[PDB]
Amino acid sequence: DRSYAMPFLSRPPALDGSMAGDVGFDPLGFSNYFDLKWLREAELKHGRVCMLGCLGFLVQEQANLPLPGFDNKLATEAFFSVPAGGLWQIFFSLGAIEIITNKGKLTPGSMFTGGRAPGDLDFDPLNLSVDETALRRFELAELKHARLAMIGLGGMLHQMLLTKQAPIEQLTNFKSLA
Amino acid sequence: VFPGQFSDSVPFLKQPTNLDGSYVGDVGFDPLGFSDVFDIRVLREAELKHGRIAMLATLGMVVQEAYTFPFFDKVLPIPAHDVIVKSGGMSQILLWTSFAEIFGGIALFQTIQGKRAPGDYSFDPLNLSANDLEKRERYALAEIKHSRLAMLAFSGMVHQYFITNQGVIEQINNFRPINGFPDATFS
Amino acid sequence: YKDGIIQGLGVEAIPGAGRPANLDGTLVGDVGFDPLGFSNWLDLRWAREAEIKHGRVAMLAATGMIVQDAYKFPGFEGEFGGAAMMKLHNLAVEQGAMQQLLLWLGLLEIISGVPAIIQTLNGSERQPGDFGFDPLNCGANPDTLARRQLTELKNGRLAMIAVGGMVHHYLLVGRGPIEFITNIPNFKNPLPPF
Amino acid sequence: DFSAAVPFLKRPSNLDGTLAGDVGFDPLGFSDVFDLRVLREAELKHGRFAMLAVLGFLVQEVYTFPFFPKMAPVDAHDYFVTQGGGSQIIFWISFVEIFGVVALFELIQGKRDAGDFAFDPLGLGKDEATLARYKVAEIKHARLAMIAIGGFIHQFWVTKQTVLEQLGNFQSL
Amino acid sequence: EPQGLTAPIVHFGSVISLWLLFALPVWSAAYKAAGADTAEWVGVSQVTEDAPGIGLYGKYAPEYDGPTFREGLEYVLSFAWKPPILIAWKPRADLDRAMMDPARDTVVSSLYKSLGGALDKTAVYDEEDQLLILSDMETFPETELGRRRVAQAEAAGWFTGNPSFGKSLIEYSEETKKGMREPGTVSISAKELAALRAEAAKK
Amino acid sequence: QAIPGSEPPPALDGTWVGDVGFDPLGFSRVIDMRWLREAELKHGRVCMLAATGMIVQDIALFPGVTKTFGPAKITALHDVAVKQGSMQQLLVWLGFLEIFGFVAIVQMLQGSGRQPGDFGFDPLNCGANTDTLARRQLVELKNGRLAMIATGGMIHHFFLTGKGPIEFITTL
Amino acid sequence: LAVPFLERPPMLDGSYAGDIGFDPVGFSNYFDLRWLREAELKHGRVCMLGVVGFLVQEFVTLPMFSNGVTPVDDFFVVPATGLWQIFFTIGFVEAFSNGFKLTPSDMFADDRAPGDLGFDPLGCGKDPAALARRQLVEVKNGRLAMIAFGGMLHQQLLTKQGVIEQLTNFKAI
Ligand code: CLA
Ligand code: KC2
Ligand SMILES: CC1=C(C#C/C(C)=C/C=C/C(C)=C/C=C/C=C(C)/C=C/C=C(C)/C=C/C2=C(C)CCCC2(C)C)C(C)(C)C[C@H](O)C1
Ligand SMILES: CC1=CCCC(C)(C)[C@H]1/C=C/C(C)=C/C=C/C(C)=C/C=C/C=C(C)/C=C/C=C(C)/C=C/C1=C(C)CCCC1(C)C
Repeated sequence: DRSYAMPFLSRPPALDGSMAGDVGFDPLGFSNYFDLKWLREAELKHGRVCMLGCLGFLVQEQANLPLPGFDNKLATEAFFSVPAGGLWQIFFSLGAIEIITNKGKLTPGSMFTGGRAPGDLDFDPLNLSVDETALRRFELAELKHARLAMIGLGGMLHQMLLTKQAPIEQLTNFKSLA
Repeated sequence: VFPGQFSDSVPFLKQPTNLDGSYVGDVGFDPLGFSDVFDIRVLREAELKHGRIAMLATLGMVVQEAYTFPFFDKVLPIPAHDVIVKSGGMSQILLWTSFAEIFGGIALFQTIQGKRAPGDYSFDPLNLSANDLEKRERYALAEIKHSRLAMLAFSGMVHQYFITNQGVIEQINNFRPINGFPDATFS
Repeated sequence: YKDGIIQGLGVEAIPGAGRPANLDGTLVGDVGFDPLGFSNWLDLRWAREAEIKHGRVAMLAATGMIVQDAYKFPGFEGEFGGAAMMKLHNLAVEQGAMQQLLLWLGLLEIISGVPAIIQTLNGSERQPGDFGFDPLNCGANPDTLARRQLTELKNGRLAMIAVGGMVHHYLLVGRGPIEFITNIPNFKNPLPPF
Repeated sequence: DFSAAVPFLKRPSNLDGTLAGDVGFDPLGFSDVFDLRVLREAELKHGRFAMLAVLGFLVQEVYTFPFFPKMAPVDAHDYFVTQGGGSQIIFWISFVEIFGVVALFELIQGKRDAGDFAFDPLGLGKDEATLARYKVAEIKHARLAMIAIGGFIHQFWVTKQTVLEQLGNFQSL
Repeated sequence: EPQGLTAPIVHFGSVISLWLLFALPVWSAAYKAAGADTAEWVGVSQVTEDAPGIGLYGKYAPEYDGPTFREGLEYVLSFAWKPPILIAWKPRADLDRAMMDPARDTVVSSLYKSLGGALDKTAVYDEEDQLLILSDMETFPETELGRRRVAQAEAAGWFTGNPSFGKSLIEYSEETKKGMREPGTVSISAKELAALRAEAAKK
Repeated sequence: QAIPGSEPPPALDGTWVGDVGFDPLGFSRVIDMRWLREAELKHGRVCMLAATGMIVQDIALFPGVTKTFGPAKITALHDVAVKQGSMQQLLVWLGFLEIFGFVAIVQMLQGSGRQPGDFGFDPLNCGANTDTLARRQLVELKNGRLAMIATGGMIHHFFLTGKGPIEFITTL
Repeated sequence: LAVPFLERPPMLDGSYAGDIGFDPVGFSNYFDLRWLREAELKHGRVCMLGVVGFLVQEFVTLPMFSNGVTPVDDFFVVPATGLWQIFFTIGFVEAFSNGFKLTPSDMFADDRAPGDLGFDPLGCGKDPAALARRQLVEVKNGRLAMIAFGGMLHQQLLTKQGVIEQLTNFKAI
């Protein structure tokens, strides 16, 4: 009984393989001490936020809204160049989205009491994932993209903080560190 | 080439699920399956509205360059948009077309209930194909074909103006390649 | 050879006296000679191991005293000069030969003798002074092995006494062993720097 | 039952001989007190680090990357302390051994063999006889390199010259 | 020039707003009519089922029934204040000075035994109070000389007047609650004593 | 049977064009066969057209094209034509065609009935009968692989020497 | 049917005058048809008198007041006092004619005809067939007059000219 991701480690007890994206990679044993529904919900929320964030990092440097203070190419500096009132409006709109899509159940002890799959916010306007096998494939793809986007957003943000250069532009104008 | 049932237009794509062929202009061309997501009636109403608007648009894009009214002023249609926006007549066009579309929306909602044919406003004052039924489907096919052709043609005329900066009549008589390509180097 | 006439109950040194109770003529070299009662409070295994180790180290030391005074390895005679005996130690400490010897012999003792010491004190089958070092299969015959054991013990005693003698000869006169035996008169002695 | 390696010492009670390289050598008897599996894990990690270090000393002496400056392997340590490459290296070693801690915990629980990370990407060892032979060879090379890396470092410290350089002109002092 | 609601900009903004407001119901109804619920609108992927990472069910949502969130945070803190790191270099279990042949002892093993190692025989307890103050007091028998000395002194006035002289607080509290009145004294109520004193001083 | 020492994956069991059991890494274990064959035919056809076009370009050019593009070929030609707008036109129109290619792949994977690489483009009814069609399938696949390798070769030859195909093979 | 592409409204049976099934926005449903008919008749009558007022005020001015540039501006040149007299007179007329019921709930308590305030002093509405014809004529003329009034008021506001004056002096804006 060994995990697939860590062949030298035993498979975590809570990671039987039924949940999507499961290769037995829980070395620190978070699933033994936290609700796996909560962990999957947090993983999916982080990954979706990071997918949209990487898309924004790639888009803002090429296209910008024709508004005053909205022409900054470096997104880290664009956070401080855009007026803060709009940012707080975005914050409150996303908070309203969080309230609505969770039915007012925000705490770990109440989010899944009413009965809801982790990451299932009732968003499939194309009515995809009716097929179960296609749903499993799409869940694996979504999880892989979520993890890849988390890593990519971290990398792009840190490179922009350090080199003060936006992505792709940094690739074309690769300046090695001093 | 391989045996199997496919669409009449695209031979490597199957016939769409909701394109049975009752509606005119249906050659089984729906690759992305818009008819699978949304109702075919609403899509046909949208198509006919777009097509009629684009028919009138192409006729206008021709005539305005061909002949401008004694009022207003001699100007190309694309900047004439901004000229009439500043003049205020385009707001009135918007108001009257919105008044028509107020009833158009109720017509569309009754189309979803299946009480009227999509795009059928029963507007035949000249009874060109009202008394005869055989001519009606022929004219419907002609209308949908001209609708598609008009949408393509209007998009083409507009995007030809955007890069050529010439009128449609001007371009078919003084045809010049874009960007000075006749004598361009290292383009 | 282990005969009972050179060692054991038969022969008995300082005759007219009684053998110690612990010294029952079982170990090698038991001639019943133990004044001062050292065999009553001291473990015979520890004492025999100490005697064997002292004898072996003294044999090596005496052979070194003889050879160094006659032949020196190339390179050392230029670094140290004509110094020998008790001067070679102080020069080798600064040079590094003595430090290297101390480190290597200490590591060897730590990984060989101390575990052997504790195993043979706690009741192992390893006899004191026995490390099983028998290359070339010397003394495979048990009678020959007993002869070798007694000879090694006696020669170790002789070596210890001779090494003490040579050290004191150098501390008094200031010459090495063969130099001391070829310069018998006590006159014309050089400086013996300690 | 005396030790095979040390004829005058008893074989340690925890060294039955099943492990690779278990010749019975344990004079101080660390295996009598501390867990043998953990000791073999430490031995293998030390030996693997040392083998990589010896190969690195040889290669760095014979070839340095053109975008890196040229210097001896030992005094490059401070150069990469200041530059930050060494921080990256220890960062990634620490990242791997965060999961190494979990591997050690599973080894303590008895659910993993000592030094067995199941890292055989090329599939070199699959036959049991070849696997045992490779285990013996690995442990022997680990010990040899553990000695050799300290040898390289101390020879550089005393002679102020690298390995093949010293083999070029053998200066004795 | 026109501003506010009379401006054409607000006019086309209003028509776009009405377009969205009517886009919600018309396309919601067109969706409800079609829905893509036919048994051919399925997702496709190049990945086969045998690829790792694919779960057994679509949306599993396991029942947790495990340690609380506070206990999980304490576990994450124990990652910091007690990692399983120095527990590796702990003496072996199943070590005792009964199976360990002394004839196999080594430097570390002997040093470990001398430092109180393999002490599995320490199940014995001291079984001594070590705070027990002895209280076995002995009563000296009373002699006839001494029984004649408690007399001739009780008659002389001793034993009366100070009942708590040579007695400690606890000792005097033990008496006057289970008996042992002051010798030479009797018990009388306050009112009766006052009446007797009044009759004694009568006339 | 390609490699005697190893064995083909269970997905490679005949009933496919060009199946000689050559798949040591095991792509067919994790990737659907229809997608793989569609990709193989698309790569093969693209590289066939690319190689033939590179040969023709290095042999004879169009009238008036040298006045604008100059003496630039392969990669320099691409770098100039992206600014010219020719490659923008190619990208737009070929992506427009690949939209229908995409829905074709989707319908194939969900079971419409079409085979990989079958777009129904058979003018003049060439090779549409009997075993000639299967022979043409094998020929197309093998020539596509050959053209793929040849296209890589020509691209890397221009990377190394900076010369076109017909002049690199004659000026060694 | 007024709108051929839409169904006939459920609440428009054809009892009222001028009903041609024109209610795409469906105010006939979700409201009281009698209330809507009375509102339509009142709007029609008010605008019907207002159009005649706009016509008359151009050429005829009462001697007490001073005529403005346009009949729209005739509202401002008259004093604010006297204007509220008209407001209160209209309030009294609308209270007495409606029987002091002024809400959608209490009105039509006796189920009178919508728009029938009992004002027929000349007795023209006696023949029921002529009554229905005049109902149709009144409703159609009110529908025309409301549009006409809403047009002529804005023409007077924009051009600052009287309606006949504008028709005799037509000009662009
Ligand atoms: C004040 C609160 C507190 C308490 C109650 C504990 C309690 C404990 N800690 Mg701990 N810790 C604390 C604060 C605290 N810690 C803080 C503030 C830190 C710094 C962040 C740590 C860092 C820490 C580490 C890194 C480790 C512990 C470990 C332990 C456990 C050791 C018991 C054991 O397994 O025996 C065995 C314990 C031994 C020490 C035996 C090993 C003997 C070897 C041979 C010693 C060799 C010397 C070696 C180099 C360490 C000595 C260093 C010295 C030279 C300076 C014990 C539960 C250890 C453990 O296993 O946790 C489960 C462990 O690895 N703690
Ligand atoms: C709805 C129709 C209506 C009714 C039923 C009505 C009833 C009565 C009665 C009761 C029988 C009296 C006694 C009375 C008398 C006065 N009326 Mg009325 N009056 C009506 C209409 C107007 C208008 C339009 C105006 C007006 C005014 C005056 C002035 C002048 C005051 C002054 O010169 O300051 C006086 C004295 C003018 C005004 O008040 O402002 C100047 C003016 O503009 N009245 N009015
Ligand atoms: C500190 C520092 C650094 C550093 C560093 C480092 C990494 C220093 C590393 C030093 C090391 C690894 C020394 C190892 C010595 C091993 C010995 C003596 C083994 C002897 C084995 C023997 C004798 C076996 C004997 C035997 C036995 C028992 C068994 C068989 C018999 C026999 C063969 C005889 C840097 C370079 C990073 C720079 C930094 O700025 C400062
Ligand atoms: C449905 C229909 C049937 C067939 C024809 C057609 C197809 C065109 C279709 C469309 C019909 C249409 C578009 C009808 C349009 C009707 C409209 C826009 C009516 C608008 C009327 C506006 C009116 C009263 C304004 C009245 C304002 C009044 C009093 C008071 C003004 C002022 C005065 C002087 C006193 C102080 C207060 C104030 C405001 C300054």
